[PDB]
Amino acid sequence: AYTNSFTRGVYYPDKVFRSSVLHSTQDLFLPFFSNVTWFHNPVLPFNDGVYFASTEKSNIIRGWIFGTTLDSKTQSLLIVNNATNVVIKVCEFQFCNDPFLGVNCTFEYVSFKNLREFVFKNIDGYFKIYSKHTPINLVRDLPQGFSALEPLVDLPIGINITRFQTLLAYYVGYLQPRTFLLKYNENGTITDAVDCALDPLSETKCTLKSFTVEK
Amino acid sequence: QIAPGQTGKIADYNYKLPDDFTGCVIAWNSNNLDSKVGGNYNYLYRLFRKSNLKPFERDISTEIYQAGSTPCNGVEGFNCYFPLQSYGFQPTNGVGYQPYRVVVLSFATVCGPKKSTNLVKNKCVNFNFNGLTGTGVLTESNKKFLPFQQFGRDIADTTDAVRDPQTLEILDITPCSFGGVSVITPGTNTSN
Ligand SMILES: *[C@@H]1O[C@H](CO)[C@@H](O)[C@H](O)[C@H]1NC(C)=O
Ligand SMILES: *[C@@H]1O[C@H](CO)[C@@H](O)[C@H](O)[C@H]1NC(C)=O
Ligand SMILES: *[C@@H]1O[C@H](CO)[C@@H](O)[C@H](O)[C@H]1NC(C)=O
Ligand SMILES: *[C@@H]1O[C@H](CO)[C@@H](O)[C@H](O)[C@H]1NC(C)=O
Ligand SMILES: *[C@@H]1O[C@H](CO)[C@@H](O)[C@H](O)[C@H]1NC(C)=O
Repeated sequence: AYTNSFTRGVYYPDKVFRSSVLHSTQDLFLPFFSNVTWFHNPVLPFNDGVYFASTEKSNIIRGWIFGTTLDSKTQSLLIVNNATNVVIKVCEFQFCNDPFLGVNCTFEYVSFKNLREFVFKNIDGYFKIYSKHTPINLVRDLPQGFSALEPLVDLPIGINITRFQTLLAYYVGYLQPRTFLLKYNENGTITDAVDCALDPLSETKCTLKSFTVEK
Repeated sequence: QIAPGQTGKIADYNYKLPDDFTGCVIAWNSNNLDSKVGGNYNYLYRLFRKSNLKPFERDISTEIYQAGSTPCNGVEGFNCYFPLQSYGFQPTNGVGYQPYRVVVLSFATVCGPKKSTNLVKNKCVNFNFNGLTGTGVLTESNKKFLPFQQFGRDIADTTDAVRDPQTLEILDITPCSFGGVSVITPGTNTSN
């Protein structure tokens, strides 16, 4: 099963305040209007990075597992919500053939009505987590809208990752190295964005470096 | 015996360091806690072992030695010995027979401390904040960074504000002062 991504999958690409300016940038971004795979816990490729988003009603979706082989052969990431806490560890975990939750280490840390949005990418051995949360009132897809994910967490893991899986609806797409033109507003929030390579009018907006063009 | 390049009963059979060791060795006299008058036989050591260690082999394996050609199934009668002995540490031992606590520190997630100055406003300064540098006047600002934003940029990709990392307040960097020096003159032919 699949659905249309619309204009979601934008995050703040670097920690720099820009205000009332249409900053052009290239980074691993989710292509606008690409298909996302739709899930109601299979092992998935990770490729260059993942946009993961999840519609919520009861705290069903607790976390993720990341690695290459994902069965204790090499170190691997486990990120979990367990009742009143968040856990992160990177250990050579033995992983179940179907991991879930009921009703050698180098890094360890222990502290529908909603949509949760996450971007995972691994660059020069640092693993980047960007995320956003919102209320919603929708039952079948990602709602057509725009949001920018702030960064949360930026871990010196050093591990290779090429496969991941979820822990218990949610949607998955892959990031790609594309030019985006980002409208930073007067307070420094990204309020709008244009994916250049989408269509001739987007190539035009980006080449002129404006969200609107005269004839 | 505890170094790169060194040899001895520990350095062959208990604790090897690589001869180009990335690290240091630290040790201190511990008569005052590791030793008591009854003989603190608590600490053991590998007095015998076949072949030799590699660096960092904490080989806990404990079976009877046996030298030359003899079989040995315990009993340890002749030419074969149990591989460990205790240290007989007592507070009355002489300095070289006293116990010493050793620590070896052996060597991206670890760093030494990076130390700030106090912060000066409204003066020409050669500044550094987290990863960056500049020359400027640093001044208090009415900008409002988002909680994760650290710098702030001018339109031609020139940095013009920064968050102080210790006190989470925003500074409006201004360029340090420069200008042309023009000399305005009647002709020399007139006056100097
Ligand atoms: C896959 O994406 C295309 C748009 O590129 C869309 O037309 C098609 O219906 C999608 N496939 C499925 C199974 O939804
Ligand atoms: C979550 O699990 C960790 C062990 O990984 C435990 O220390 C922590 O107390 C648990 N938290 C809650 C809220 O149950
Ligand atoms: C910027 O944030 C402040 C709250 O700190 C808010 O009052 C103001 O309206 C925001 N400005 C814009 C343009 O949204
Ligand atoms: C830095 O230390 C001061 C106390 O001198 C404290 O008030 C401030 O919140 C601390 N800031 C951070 C980011 O830890
Ligand atoms: C300028 O100085 C020269 C001498 O070097 C003199 O001959 C000439 O008359 C002077 N002219 C004027 C306008 O002062």
